[PDB]
Amino acid sequence: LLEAGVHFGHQTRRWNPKMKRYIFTERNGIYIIDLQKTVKKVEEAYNFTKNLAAEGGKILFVGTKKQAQDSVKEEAQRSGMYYVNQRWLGGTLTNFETIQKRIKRLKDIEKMQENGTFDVLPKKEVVQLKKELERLEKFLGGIKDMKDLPDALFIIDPRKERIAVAEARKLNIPIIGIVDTNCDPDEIDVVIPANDDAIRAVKLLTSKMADAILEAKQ
Amino acid sequence: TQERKNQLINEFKTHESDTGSPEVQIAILTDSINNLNEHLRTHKKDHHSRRGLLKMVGKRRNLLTYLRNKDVTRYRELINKLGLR
Amino acid sequence: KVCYFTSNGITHIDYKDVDLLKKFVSERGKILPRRVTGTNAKYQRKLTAAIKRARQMALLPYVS
Amino acid sequence: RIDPSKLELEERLVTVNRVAKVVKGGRRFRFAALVVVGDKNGHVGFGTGKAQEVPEAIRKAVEDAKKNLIEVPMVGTTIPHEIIGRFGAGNILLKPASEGTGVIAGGPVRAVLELAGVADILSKSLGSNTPINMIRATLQGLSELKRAEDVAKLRGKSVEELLG
Amino acid sequence: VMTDPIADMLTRIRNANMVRHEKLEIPASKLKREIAEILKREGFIRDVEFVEDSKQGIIRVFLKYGQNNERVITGLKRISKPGLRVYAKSNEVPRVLNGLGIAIISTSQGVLTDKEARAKQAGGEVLAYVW
Amino acid sequence: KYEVMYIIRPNIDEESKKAVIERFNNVLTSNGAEITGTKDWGKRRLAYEINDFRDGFYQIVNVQSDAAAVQEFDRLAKISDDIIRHIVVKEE
RNA sequence: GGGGAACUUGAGUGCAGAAGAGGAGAGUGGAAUUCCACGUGUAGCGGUGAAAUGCGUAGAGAUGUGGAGGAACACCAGUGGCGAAGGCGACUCUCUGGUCUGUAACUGACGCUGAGGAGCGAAAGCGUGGGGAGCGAACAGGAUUAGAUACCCUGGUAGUCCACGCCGUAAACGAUGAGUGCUAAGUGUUAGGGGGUUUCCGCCCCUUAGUGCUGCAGCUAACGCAUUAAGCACUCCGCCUG
Repeated sequence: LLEAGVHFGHQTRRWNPKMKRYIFTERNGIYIIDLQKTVKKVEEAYNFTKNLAAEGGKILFVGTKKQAQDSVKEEAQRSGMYYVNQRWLGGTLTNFETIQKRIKRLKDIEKMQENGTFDVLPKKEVVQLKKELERLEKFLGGIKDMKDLPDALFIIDPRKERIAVAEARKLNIPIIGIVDTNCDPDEIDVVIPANDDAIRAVKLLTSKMADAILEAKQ
Repeated sequence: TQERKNQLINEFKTHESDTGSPEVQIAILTDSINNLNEHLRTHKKDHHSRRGLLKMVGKRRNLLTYLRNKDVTRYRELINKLGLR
Repeated sequence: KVCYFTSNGITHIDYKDVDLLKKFVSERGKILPRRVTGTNAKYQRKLTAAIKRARQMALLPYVS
Repeated sequence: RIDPSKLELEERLVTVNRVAKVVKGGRRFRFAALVVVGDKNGHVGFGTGKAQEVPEAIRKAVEDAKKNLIEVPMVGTTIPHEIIGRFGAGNILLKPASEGTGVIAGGPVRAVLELAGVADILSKSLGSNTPINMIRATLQGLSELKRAEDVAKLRGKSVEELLG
Repeated sequence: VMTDPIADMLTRIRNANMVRHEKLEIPASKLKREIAEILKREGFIRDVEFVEDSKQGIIRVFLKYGQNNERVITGLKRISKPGLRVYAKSNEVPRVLNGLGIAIISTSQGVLTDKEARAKQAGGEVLAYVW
Repeated sequence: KYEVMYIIRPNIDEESKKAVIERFNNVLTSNGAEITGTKDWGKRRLAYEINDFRDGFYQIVNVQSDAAAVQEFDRLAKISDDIIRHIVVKEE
């Protein structure tokens, strides 16, 4: 869309003074110019993600909002890269070596429960081993195939997710992502003004991310 | 109340609509000091009015210094008829 | 949460009229505060002054 | 802007510092140490580490040093201009000394400056005399120095009118 | 009560630089007017222009921020304070920040800045250093 | 501009009722003041006992005065053995 | 800097309003406490961790009438309001100070600070004459204790109170001197003003001056401060140098 999907904005004007200083006064949507600047912004992010993904880099997808987490999860699936859906455990990329030597345990134990000798004690180890798979895989999610550090990020709510954005800022990852009206712009390289309440449009906006990253390769 | 000040301003009338004239101001000042003085003599320890007394007398005297600096002639013809030193 | 005096825009108290002060005084004789009355701030002081002059004038009782 | 560890970098230990913890069983003894690293031409960092023993303590410090570096501008083997160091009662004066004068500095400031490889510089300690606040103040200092060409760029001018 | 208009305007534009205003207003006088055009000549500022009213005028400045969101302005300093004036000889004009800094000086041949003042051998009170 | 409210004890014949209210009005109008309004309340049960009377007589006299009659009325009322209580209020 | 002619924003005067435990003086009211007289009334009251000293058959405590007296103003009451500070809460009156909003009807820089100087200045204390209900240093007794000049109990003097002088000090604190200008926002709250709604009931948006709490930038050793700066600057005073 060049039109508003569910872009009605934010309810309460408890918000952050950064870029919203003199935008025209029509309603509680005091920042109504976001409607007309979003289109040029997402297309600029579109071409930028196009050439970086055409170079051969890897994006991954982080979001723990209760309405968009599975939406971006499935989007990561059929776009063909990595994701974080549930709990962002502390320091994934600045702990990359420790995280991959923990994910090695998951790969080994899933291949053991796939084709290995399942039984040496067919209750006393198999039952909590079978638990331990989904136990780590819950908070882990789409961390099963990095083997290499990803060179870009997209976030739905950097307000909720301080840990990932600060970790990326320390690890000079270019952070991209949408900005709810309470969030803070300049710590993110390319910001896209988007209301977090748009539970329907929150997937379409990053669907417009996904077809770009799909078109970049082929 | 306000009758004495009205007659004082229209007697110290210089310009057609002057209230900002220094000669106008010190007249209302003088009546304020005298009203407060015969107030204080019957109420000696009204210190919170002694303070206003000191404020207005200081305002009076330094604006008098201003008037001396401006033109001492009109100062003289004010002082002789208002009668103080 | 409703201020009686702004609700009908009534001006100054006129202390001789009493029946509103009757239902602004507690039955044991004390003033109901703003937590139960919910009047505007600038009228509560003229209210308590009014019931004070009523109490000195002996139309409203000190204790009951 | 982060400079990787592709270069060769010299290290120099300046201080091993005894640290302690009091616990129910008694006093518990630990070792902090800070080191400064860099190259002789333009890049310098420092690193801190805590461990129970000296070699892996300075090893932790030296990996943190490999993590953090900062570039120093260098106009004719000396600093360009005036700069005072400033961090937390750490005040270090740096003055663009003339050539052939060598390094004139106190202990830790010389330890970072010679590891920066600057030929002619002179300085003074005006803040406190704890070494970590020294080095932090000095690198805050050399962080502030700018070349002439980019200042001319900000001016919309050239370098000739700014050197003269 | 406001003692030095130069100091008032000086720290006002310093304060706006440190907070990234593009807009800034300065109540007008002749002295800060030609200091405005001197700064416009030296390019520390995008544009300055004047509008007038019944109260001594009012001037506005559009302040630069370079190409990548960086401070073109790295500090300002008043020297010729009131209560303590300072004067320097024509040969003792200080090369502030050894060239990259710029000093503004009121001289007997009008007010000029540091380099042309030294070139034409003028001298006087050093008024403000900008770094 | 001063509104007056005073009480006389009920055990009084109407011959003396008119007498006291009239002489107090003459006091007010003879001390240079003018009566801008009079009102009456008659009988009203008091909020409390004062001396031995459960009851009292209420009366309203509205006077525009130059602040000379009210103090002397105050001393007359408080020296008078028939008035129990009274006040004077600036109506603004 | 000196002199001369300007101007109105700084500072002010008028005009229209608003709020206030601001102050001095006078008068008035109520609840209790104490004491006294009497009626009823028996044998305890009171007090503490236990207790004891005290008061009570000479009728106490309890209880109701009726007085005497001095004290402070319940509820209102609010990190509310006023004052420069100390501070100021019952009501009524006289006199009197100050603050804030609008207004540009008038002056045209009359401004800021302030050594010395002058004046105010909690409580305790001092002088003279009053007053003395309760409270209550000193002191008395009874407890506690190894001891207890104390903590505890029952009393209790000076004072506390008034008038007029004097002392001139406090953790007299925001442990932050006064004035001026600039710098993200959010949220109460006091007293005002303006606009659209209606000029009602009350809704919204501005708006000055305060008054609280959050919170950027910046600053600090840290705590933290943050348009009521401990930020940015300028003026003037006071002060420090283990």
